[PDB]
Amino acid sequence: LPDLKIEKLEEGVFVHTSFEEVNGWGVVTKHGLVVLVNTDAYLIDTPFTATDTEKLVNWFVERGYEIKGTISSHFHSDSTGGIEWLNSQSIPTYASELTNELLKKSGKVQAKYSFSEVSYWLVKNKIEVFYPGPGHTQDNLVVWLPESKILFGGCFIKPHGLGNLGDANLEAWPKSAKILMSKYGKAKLVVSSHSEKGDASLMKRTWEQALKGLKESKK
Ligand SMILES: C[C@@H](O)[C@@H](C(=O)O)[C@H]1CC(SCCNC=N)=C(C(=O)O)N1
Ligand SMILES: [Zn+2]
Ligand SMILES: [Zn+2]
Repeated sequence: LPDLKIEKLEEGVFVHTSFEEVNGWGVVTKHGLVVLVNTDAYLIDTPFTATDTEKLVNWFVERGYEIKGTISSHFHSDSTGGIEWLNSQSIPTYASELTNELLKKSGKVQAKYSFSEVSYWLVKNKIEVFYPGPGHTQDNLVVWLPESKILFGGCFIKPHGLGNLGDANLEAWPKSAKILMSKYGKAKLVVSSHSEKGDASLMKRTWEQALKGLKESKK
């Protein structure tokens, strides 16, 4: 499978794309972000593997950046697979307390730092972490970049098919989608884990898909 790809979105915002075969889903394409604050870099989700996480870190280190911190949007491996490697390099990893306990219960390595707040400033006025409510998972988070007006929706944004429902809360997802739409209507760009980037309407598409999946789940 190809190496991690890095693509600039605009000044200070990069998309990282990694590929992994996962048991019954075939090769998964996963998008995360790298956000620059001056000469500091922040990883928004880890790629699937230690190897891709190392390639990503080394790419920004070679371009003169310090990796100040990572945030995992939820406990699944497409958001957290790099945490063990980052910890071994003493790069600060962050997850919600709920995410870290879901990781523990799954026998996975935890982020070194956790937080319980619904709205958490990873970097004050630069990187906000928000819990809209359950959807894709009980713990899923989004990341908001107030300066660029970019929203990273992770595996919660699902405009054309909900994907893995194993850990999903179909009852809550529509309500959580409305909360997200209410908070981030002013997003100029929505980046998701597995879909094409788009405008704020991807939040409304997610609301519609969640309702459609909830109606389906009731034979
Ligand atoms: C591999 C694991 O992280 C998994 C998950 O988080 O549930 C991946 C694989 C999947 S299915 C791949 C994409 N299919 C439809 N969007 C999803 C997802 O549904 O968000 N994420
Ligand atoms: Zn997931
Ligand atoms: Zn996913």
